[PDB]
Parts: sequence; structure tokens; C-alpha cells
Amino acid sequence: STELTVQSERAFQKQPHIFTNPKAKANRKTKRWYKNVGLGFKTPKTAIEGSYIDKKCPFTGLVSIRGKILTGTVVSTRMHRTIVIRRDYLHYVPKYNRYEKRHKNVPAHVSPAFRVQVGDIVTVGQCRPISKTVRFNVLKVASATGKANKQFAKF
Amino acid sequence: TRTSVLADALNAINNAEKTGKRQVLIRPSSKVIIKFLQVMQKHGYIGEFEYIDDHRSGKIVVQLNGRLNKCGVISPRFNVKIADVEKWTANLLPARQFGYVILTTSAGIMDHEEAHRKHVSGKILGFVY
Amino acid sequence: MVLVQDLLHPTAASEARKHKLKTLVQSPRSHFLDVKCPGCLNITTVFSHAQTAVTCESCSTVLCTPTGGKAKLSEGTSFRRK
Amino acid sequence: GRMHSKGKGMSSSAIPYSRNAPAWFKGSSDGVVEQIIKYARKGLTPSQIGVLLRDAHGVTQAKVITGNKILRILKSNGLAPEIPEDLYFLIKKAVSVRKHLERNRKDKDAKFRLILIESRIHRLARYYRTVSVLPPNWKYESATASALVN
Amino acid sequence: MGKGKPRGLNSARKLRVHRRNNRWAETTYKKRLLGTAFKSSPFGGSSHAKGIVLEKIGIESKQPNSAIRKCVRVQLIKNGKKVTAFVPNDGCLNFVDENDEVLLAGFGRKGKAKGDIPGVRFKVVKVSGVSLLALWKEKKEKPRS
RNA sequence: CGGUAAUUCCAGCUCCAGUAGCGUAUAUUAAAGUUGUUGCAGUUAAAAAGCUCGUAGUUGAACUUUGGGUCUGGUUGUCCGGUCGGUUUUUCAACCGGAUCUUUCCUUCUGGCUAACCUGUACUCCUUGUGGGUGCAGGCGAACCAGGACUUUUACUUUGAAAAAAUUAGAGUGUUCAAAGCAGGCGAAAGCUCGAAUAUAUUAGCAUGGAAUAAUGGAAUAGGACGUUUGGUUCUAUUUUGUUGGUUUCUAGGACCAUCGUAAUGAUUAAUAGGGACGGUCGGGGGCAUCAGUAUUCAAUUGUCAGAGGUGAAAUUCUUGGAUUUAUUGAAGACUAACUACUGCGAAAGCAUUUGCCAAGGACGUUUUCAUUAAUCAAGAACGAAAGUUAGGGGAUCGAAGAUGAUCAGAUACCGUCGUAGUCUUAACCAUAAACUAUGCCGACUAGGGAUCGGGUGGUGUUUUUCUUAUGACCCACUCGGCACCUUACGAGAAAUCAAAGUCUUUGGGUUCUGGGGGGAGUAUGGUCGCAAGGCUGAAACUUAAAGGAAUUG
RNA sequence: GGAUAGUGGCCUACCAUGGUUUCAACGGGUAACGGGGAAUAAGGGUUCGAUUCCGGAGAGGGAGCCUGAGAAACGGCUACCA
Ligand SMILES: [Mg+2]
Ligand SMILES: [Mg+2]
Ligand SMILES: [Mg+2]
Ligand SMILES: [Mg+2]
Ligand SMILES: [Mg+2]
Ligand SMILES: [Mg+2]
Ligand SMILES: [Mg+2]
Ligand SMILES: [Mg+2]
Ligand SMILES: [Mg+2]
Ligand SMILES: [Mg+2]
Ligand SMILES: [Mg+2]
Ligand SMILES: [Mg+2]
Ligand SMILES: [Mg+2]
Ligand SMILES: [Mg+2]
Ligand SMILES: [Mg+2]
Ligand SMILES: [Mg+2]
Ligand SMILES: [Mg+2]
Ligand SMILES: [Mg+2]
Ligand SMILES: [Mg+2]
Ligand SMILES: [Mg+2]
Ligand SMILES: [Mg+2]
Ligand SMILES: [Mg+2]
Ligand SMILES: [Mg+2]
Ligand SMILES: [Mg+2]
Ligand SMILES: [Mg+2]
Ligand SMILES: [Mg+2]
Ligand SMILES: [Mg+2]
Ligand SMILES: [Zn+2]
Repeated sequence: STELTVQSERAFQKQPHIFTNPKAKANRKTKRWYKNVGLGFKTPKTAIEGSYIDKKCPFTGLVSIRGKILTGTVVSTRMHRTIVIRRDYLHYVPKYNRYEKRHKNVPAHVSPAFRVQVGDIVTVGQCRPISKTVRFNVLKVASATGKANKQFAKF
Repeated sequence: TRTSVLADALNAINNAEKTGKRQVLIRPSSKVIIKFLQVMQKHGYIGEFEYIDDHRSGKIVVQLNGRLNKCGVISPRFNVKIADVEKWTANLLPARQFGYVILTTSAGIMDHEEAHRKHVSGKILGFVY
Repeated sequence: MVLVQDLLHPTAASEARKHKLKTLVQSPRSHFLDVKCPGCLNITTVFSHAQTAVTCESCSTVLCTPTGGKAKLSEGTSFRRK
Repeated sequence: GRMHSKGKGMSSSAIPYSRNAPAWFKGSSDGVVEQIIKYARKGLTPSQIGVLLRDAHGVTQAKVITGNKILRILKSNGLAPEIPEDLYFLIKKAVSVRKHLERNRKDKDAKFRLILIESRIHRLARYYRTVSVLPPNWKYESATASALVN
Repeated sequence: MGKGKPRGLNSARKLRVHRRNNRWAETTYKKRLLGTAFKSSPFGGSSHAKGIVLEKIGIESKQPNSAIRKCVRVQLIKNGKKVTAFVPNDGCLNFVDENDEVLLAGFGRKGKAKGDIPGVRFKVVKVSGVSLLALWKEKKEKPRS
């Protein structure tokens, strides 16, 4: 979400230490470097076919996914390239021997490879500290459509 | 609403057995009910029981034996961690000696003695003593 | 009705007596009465609890005035059972 | 025991033993299906239809004879309305009380009821939205509800 | 009956918030949670209090019984508050004397009046560093004046 | 407890308890099921919001793979000790697995190792043999990898890995005993030698099995599933063409629209759940509109000459220039009797003269339709008696205030007489009542009796009688819905009592709320709401041994 | 970009309007250092944990820094307050 412009800051952003040789004359021009992420996660072609740079993407960046591979649905999407994943869970309380439905929203960076909307479930890997709160990175929008192509009643 | 059918059924049983009716009717009638009853049959708290098919929902006729005392149900199906069985059965049944705690589990719906042999616990449903 | 009733096989008196809902099996006690109007020689399968001013197949004869329970069959009319 | 009042009835249709047909009551699956889709173009609702099918003609249930229910027939021919049948009948009644209140400023027990019917609708809508019949972020009420009717 | 309280396997919070907010009618728990002991209760929520005998009072008791009780108004040292302490045993306010440091104790009742002494919640123990019982019985002797 | 025999004060002797300790004070845990998850109460003892709606919450009907065989591993009791108090099988057992076969896949392949013989290539080392194996082209893959492809996801539970030590429990051991400690033990007593465990800690994460339970999900515009599809479309792209830069192939892997087929092509119920449609009904339900009775009042005209009102026993108080009484009206704004009940409807509050209109509603019936929409609910709302309040209209009588006449030691109190505010209404508010069934809502199930009513069935029943009638109205039996009694309680309950206040120490169907000795106090404060009155919300300090409830006898 | 050993709203510029919340955000209180544990002791629990171990803080306050691998040290220093 934003989006599209590729090169549109005061600066002009390249994938650092990666080159698009002017002497050489390939069809792509831009050598789109990309990362195989591991942990059984497939590299989505929207990253490798696409345009955007992003430092903070796992695929098109130096961001290395590790550690806790959390999940949960997506509540908030409004900000630039990040998401807020709502990781619901229970909390056991022995003096009762029952459960609290607890909440914690997890802010998590989006590589624009994926299309993320509200009410979508999403696996998401811990990585470097991206930002203040965002220590996490969208890796797999599981509800890619979630009845998006199909509403639609009248035969 | 009619919530725990199992309970709502076992309640009728417990009322029937209290007065000494030789049978009872049980409206809703589930798997759990029938696997719960089946258990009572395997130990012998319960006679025949005859699952009517309303071309529909369920319905059961139990034959009581004059052997049930209480046909318990514990209500929020508490998860039980194998050792904690001992604390349930201790607190629900009269005596280490005899009684059963009907618990659903991985294995299906056992009683608490069968579940100890198997070494497999889970949630509780009810009990009988 | 006290202690031992053997509840799978009621006497049909009870089944007929008890609510059409409150038996061993919910079986309705309505029928599709095959009414013949005085006009045309053709038989309409009139459900006994119609809820509607039931006309014939085409001609506007008016067969059954829908009352609360079973419908009063309009005027001197004749019918078969089910 | 009813949604809104404290009256606990079982005014009910029973449904007979046979999922199968009552054979002798004849016609056909296709003939009845064609019978239905005339009434779907005449504007009549599944609930009205099935009365007409049952009362005059030899149908017991469309479920029985066709296999499909009725709304499910109508949908298959594209004749089910945008706003569902049941909801529509409440949205009508809502309007028929919102209209009566606009005239009668002082009339409390109708205001009471209007608060019920409104709530009944938002029960049903909130149901239907979650099914994915009506599109979500769409509230079914009062000002625009008069337009949703007609 | 459902028996009032909720019973869900996921209730918990509506138990644990309920039991926070009923406890508050348990007078044991309220004093502990609101520091009445510290903020009030002349002694600072403390076993005892040294306090200077401001005057030897005779307090006429409540009914059934009838006796003037021989007490001492004190000025608690630390707080500067003034209280009224009972002086146990035959006379023995004689042994207390006037303008002495007097160590006090609760009477027993966790505040409140011990029996018939209306508005006295304390017993003298040590008068200027002895012990009234040691004086009264005369096993020990007072350190002169 | 203590007023001259005080078993409680104070002293001697006895004596009790504990004992090198025991008392006292404050905490605190237990006792306290007096904080209650297990596990409390709420008709009256404290406690059910006046009522309904209602978001979060919490909870939520039933339904999808069951059963039978066939072998095969254990593990203790048995059958003798077959044995030098211990051990190894069988005659037997239950119990826990494992493999399978049953319309059945356990995730599937691209390849590595195909262990094995399903084999049969030479057929025989050889008791007359299907006892036995040197042995390799087709080839059973589970005997393991090592890489794809893509996993419905959870909760739940398993054993596992981890949860520092001391602590905690606990094994070993002569610190003399222990409390402990990690020591110790045995020789020729020239050297040797056991130990320093195990368990727990369950919250979260990680591991793996299990698939009941509970949720979640998939094909209903099939854009669905597969593949001998046959076209294609976009690829991507390594491997050889000497090696670089191409272009197009053959091809093997993506991905994407076509079209040809394959299969049983794909929706569970239709909850004595709910909603919604229809039907006839029912109602003192509500709004708005009219009609009455008839009533009281004043006034009119009318008539009749001493009192009429009032009285609680008794008085005061009023007119006579007929008040009152008698009769015709008029106005006004009221109410809306008798019927009227252990009757109706309404969420309650509340609602009875009439018709009319306005929408709503319960029950009912229903082989109608949707298919989880449902129950209860902190926030928020809607209504909400009377009084009060602003602002209007009216004011008959009663009638908070007041005057005033008696009585009594007195009495601004009854009674007495009058009588503003109101009462009544309309437009605003207020938002509480013994708004009380002092009984939260839903849910189920237990006992009969007879009735009672609003629905519905059957009676060649009876009578109506206009000839058969057919409605109506009963009788009688049973039924869904409503409102209450009788007896025993074997069930509850402290009991009164209660068929719910039962199905509760044999403690668990779901949910909301409230209470934790009495007072202080529904106060102080602070919010917040109100025109205000006041509401909602809501303290402690201090105080006190009882406050109650129910019943028993007096 | 700047800084840092390094990640980062850690800092700066320019841009966007997010972020948390009745599953109690924020605020207040704490006679609160956290945990191991302690007492109590059927089960469930309650209360306590300044205190022999493990973390974290502090060296009258609050700052700032030298040296040094390691200090925002205080049995180092600079200052201001007390
Ligand atoms: Mg019902
Ligand atoms: Mg409701
Ligand atoms: Mg006195
Ligand atoms: Mg306690
Ligand atoms: Mg209590
Ligand atoms: Mg009470
Ligand atoms: Mg279920
Ligand atoms: Mg020990
Ligand atoms: Mg008058
Ligand atoms: Mg009536
Ligand atoms: Mg009347
Ligand atoms: Mg509220
Ligand atoms: Mg009023
Ligand atoms: Mg007066
Ligand atoms: Mg009240
Ligand atoms: Mg009340
Ligand atoms: Mg109190
Ligand atoms: Mg940077
Ligand atoms: Mg502190
Ligand atoms: Mg602490
Ligand atoms: Mg500590
Ligand atoms: Mg301290
Ligand atoms: Mg330390
Ligand atoms: Mg100091
Ligand atoms: Mg410093
Ligand atoms: Mg130091
Ligand atoms: Mg120092
Ligand atoms: Zn015709």
C-alpha cells in the first residue's frame, strides 16, 4: 500500500553494493538481486519480477529472517510498508483453571511483494530490528484472496 | 439455549434413576452421549439403550438398571494433565476403590482407569458413582 | 406412565393424543385432500391447511377458505382423502 | 423462547419421516422447477412460493421433489433478490413503524417496538454480512432503508 | 440453576475481575490494600509505641460493670499523636507516675476497645524502661526516680 | 466476675499446662465453604438492577470412519519348580500394542541400495523329500536417505529436550543421636575401594505421537478437482553445437486462458433453536379520534318560607331578601362505575364507556422459507407509578399548605369544618417506589389430584328447533398456551413453607447481576447527570456484640 | 543521512498520519526492586520474599566525563545543589 513510484525521494535508492552495468547491454539492465529466505519459505515472483528496492524486505534486502516465525491475522495496514498482525491466544490462570482470550498486536514490515489487506491471516518472521516496534517481517499472506475473486451472487 | 446436551441428557437420567424409573427418554442425543453411555454399559450402570433416528436430530431411550447413583457431568471441559486425573477422581468419586470419570481424549471417550492404562489423558465430560 | 412404560412402542392412542411434535417421531397430521369442484371434472390436491384462497386449475371457483386449522371447504364440495 | 417477547410458543411445522418423496404425488422435478421460476419472475418469495406449491399443487417440499431447496433453485436461475427474503420483510415493517412514528411524536410503545425491529434487522444483517450475501461495511437501518425498500 | 458465576472454560477474566472487585467488601483485605494501619491507627501499623504520659486519667467504664479504670493519656513519640493507654494491675499507674516515657501495646483487638474501657485501645508495658508486671509483682525494682 | 463463705480480685499450701522455655503485642496463614475455580449466599436473614434493548465479553443443538476377521510382539497371575530362597516353558489368562484385509491409504513423487525373494537362470551339496543355497537379465522398495512439491490452521493432550545451584521432596551413609553434612569403606592394615543419585518445578517457547473434544476451513457464478487432454498463451534456461554476443529450436520445469474426457462431480440436518413469510384469531396492549353515563359545581329561569351542612361519640360552621330542596338546561375541565373474576393484554410502568383509524404484538396453526441468524450481557440505550418541577389550560369534590372547632395537663395531631398547590389534562423534564412474586434470565427433567381459563381434537352425547339441521352452549376424555390451589413429601428448605425456593458436600447446563456483622451511610468527598428537588456513582476514620431471620412457649 | 561497536525514531532533514485502548490503553497508587524461594500446609490456595544464589539497579542528590578491553566508576576526577 502507497505505492508504485520506485524512485521518488530526495535521494534515489539502489540495492547497495549491487550494480546495473552501463558498458554491458542486457535486457533487464537492473541486476535485481534477491534472497532465498529458507525455513521452507518460497520467494514470491512479485519481488524478483518487480521494481521497488526496500532495505527492509527479506527478499530484496539485507534483512535476514530468523528466530520466531510467528503468525496471526492482519488488523491494521494503514501505514507505509508495515502491517499490524493480531496474534490472539489464551492465558491459563490456575486459581481458576480457565483461560483469558488475550490479544497482543504485532507490528510487522511488509515487502510489497505481497498484497496485504485487513482481515487476512499472515505468517511473519522475526528478523533485524526494522523500526521502533517492528521487529517482524511479512513472509506469507495465507489468505491471498479470501473470497476476493468470488463475491458474487446472481447466476 | 440448550447448551451441553450431554449434561442436559445426563440430568434426565439422574432424575429418572432418582425416582426408580426403569427407563428414560433423552431428546438431543450425540456421539458423546452415546460414547458416554456406551461406557456406562461396559461397566454396567445402564441397560440397553435404543437410539431412535428422528429423520432429523437424535433421541434415545435408556434402560436404567438401578445401578446408577449419580451420572455426573463436569461442565467446562477442563483439560487434564494425566497426574491431575487423580485430583479429579479424588474430588468427584466416592473412594479410590470404585467409580469412573468419563473423559474424552485422543484415544476417544474412555474412563479414567482405561485412560491410565493407555497413558493418555485429555478433557473431562462426567463421571459415575 | 409410572416406573415402567417401554417407551419405544406407545399405544397408538397416545401417539394420536400427544402433540404433533411431542412424540417419538415428529410426524405431521395434515393431508393432501384431493378435492373435486362442482364445475370441471378434475381433482385438485388440496392440502388441508392451505393458508390461501385456493382456486382451481384455471376457473375461479374458490375451493377452500383458509381458516386457522383445517380449511372449510367452500360450499357443498366433495373430496377424496390424501 | 422467542427472541424479543416473553411468550414461549412452539407454533411449528413438523416435518415428516421421509426425506424421500411421497411417491404418488406426481409431477416432476423439472416441471416443478419450471413451476417455481415462473413465480420467481412474478415476484413471489420462496416462502410464498412453497405455500402455493404445497396448497394447490401436489408438492410437499421442493427439497423433496427437486433435491434443491427453493432459494437454491431461484439462485441457480438468477431470480433471488439482492436483499434476502426475511430481512426484506423486516425492513418493510421497520419502515411501516418509522413512518407511523414520524406522524405520532407521542407514542411510546411503538418507539419501543421500532427499537426491537431495528435491532432484529441488525441481528439478521450482521448474520448476512458474515455469510457474504450482503457486502460488508454496509448498515441496514432507517434513512437509506426507505430507499433500500423502494 | 446456573449458579450466578460464569463457568466457561474461557471465562477466567470475568472471574478474576469479579474476585478482585468483591474482595473489596472483605474488611481484612481492605485495610491491607488501603494502608489504614499506616495512614491512621495511631501506632504506625506497629506492634507498639513509646509515648510520653501526658496525664494519669481515670476513665469511668461502660455499663454492666462499674469502675473507674485508671488510664494514661499518652503522646505517641514518632507521630506526635495523643492516645489513651490503659494501665494494668492493682494501682500501677502509681508505678507509671507522670511525664514518663511509656511503651505501649495494642490491647489485643486489632484496634478496637478491649471490653469495657470506652476509648482506650492500648496497654502500657514499659514505664521508662522496665515493665509494669515486673513492678507490680516486685520481682524487679524501678530504677529510682 | 467483685455489695463480708468472690471457686474470676489479692496473698500461702495444693493443683494444672508447657517446660529452658512460656507469655504478651502487632501482622499474617490456617480455622474462613466468613471471598467460595474447586466452594458460599440473594422469597423473608446482607443481597435479583423497575423493566426491555443491547456492543464487547462468556456461552452455544445434532451430523460426517463405524464395526468384523486374520496373524503377530509383549505382561503378569497361572502349570510344575523343568531347578542350585532364586530360574524356563507349556495347559492357560486378561491387558497393552503392531501389521494388515474389509467399498478403505499411512502425504506424493524425482532419484539414490531395491534389504528381500513374487522370481527361476544351471537345478541339486543330497534320508526315498521342496529339509537346504553357490546364483544373476525382467523386477515386489519401506530397510533407510536427500531433494523437491505444498501443507486448513489452532486449542487440547503425550513422552521427549530443556525449567542454574541451595531450597523442596527424596536414595546412600553410625554427625554418639539427631538438626545435619557429603561424606565415607576395607586391606598386608606395605595398598586397594564404593560414592557423591532420583524426582519434581506443570505458566511461555521448542520436539514428536494422538485425532475424541472444541473451534476453524474447503466445490454452489464451481474461475472446483484430476489427466492419454489436444490447442495455445507467458515463459525459464542448463546442456551440448571450439568460446564469447545473439536468434530459434529440440526439450525439461514454471505459470496462465482453452477445449476433450474422467468421477456417484460438489449444498448434512431442517434443532419441541431462532428469525422471517402465510392463515384465521385474540386482547381492559399502545398512539391518534369520538360517544356515553351520567356526575358532581357555579350560574340562569323554576318552584316551595326555617333551617339545611356537619358530627365520632359530640359540638362549631351556612342562610332565608326560600340557601338547601324540586326541575329543566348551559359551560368548563375531570373521570370513565355495576359487570369485575385467584379473568385478559402489556417489557415493565400500566391498561376497562364508543366507535373509528394507525401501525405493532403473543399464542395458535403451518408437509412455508433462510440455515446458526441463538442465551445472557459490563459501555451504551428505550420506556418508566405517584409526587415534584418549568411552561400552558382548567379547577367540581376530595385536597400537602393554611385557617379553624372541639378534646386533653397540653395537641400548629386525628375528627370537625373549610381549602391555594395540585389532583385532571397538555408541552417539557425528572428517573425513583414495599417499581415486591420482596423469588434475574434462558435451558432441560422429575407427581398425582382435580378444577381454573385461552387454543385444539374426538365423541350416532344432550339441548337449542326453522323439519336433517348448521353455528352456538355445555357434558365427558385427552391435548398445546396461560393463572393459581390440595395432599404427601420420599425431594428442598433455618423454618414459614416450596412441585420450585427440587434435580446441591452424591457439590460443575449456560449467562448477567448483586451481598459479605451491625451502625457510621446511601452520608463525606470527587465525578457525572439534572431547571431544581434530586438522582446515579460511593468512602473511610470512628463505633459497637450483637443486627437480624424464622419459628416455640409465655 | 548523522551517530554508535553495532541495530534501530538513538539523532537530524523531508514526507505520510499513524500508534495503543473496555482482551482495560493512558493516568494514579504501591508501607513494589524482579526471580529463585518462605510461612502456612488434604486438594484448590493465600499472604510474604529488604535478606546467604541469580538478575537489576544505587552509591548525599542530579549531571558530566578522563583513563582504560571493560566505568557514564564514585574506597577516579569536573561542577551545581544539599
Ligand atoms: Mg419453548
Ligand atoms: Mg433476547
Ligand atoms: Mg446506667
Ligand atoms: Mg483467611
Ligand atoms: Mg456467607
Ligand atoms: Mg432482604
Ligand atoms: Mg456441538
Ligand atoms: Mg529433607
Ligand atoms: Mg359545592
Ligand atoms: Mg375479561
Ligand atoms: Mg363501565
Ligand atoms: Mg448498564
Ligand atoms: Mg403525576
Ligand atoms: Mg393543618
Ligand atoms: Mg431502587
Ligand atoms: Mg428489589
Ligand atoms: Mg459494614
Ligand atoms: Mg541509517
Ligand atoms: Mg521501593
Ligand atoms: Mg513483590
Ligand atoms: Mg529479592
Ligand atoms: Mg524498604
Ligand atoms: Mg545481588
Ligand atoms: Mg548516606
Ligand atoms: Mg556518578
Ligand atoms: Mg565501588
Ligand atoms: Mg564509596
Ligand atoms: Zn378449473
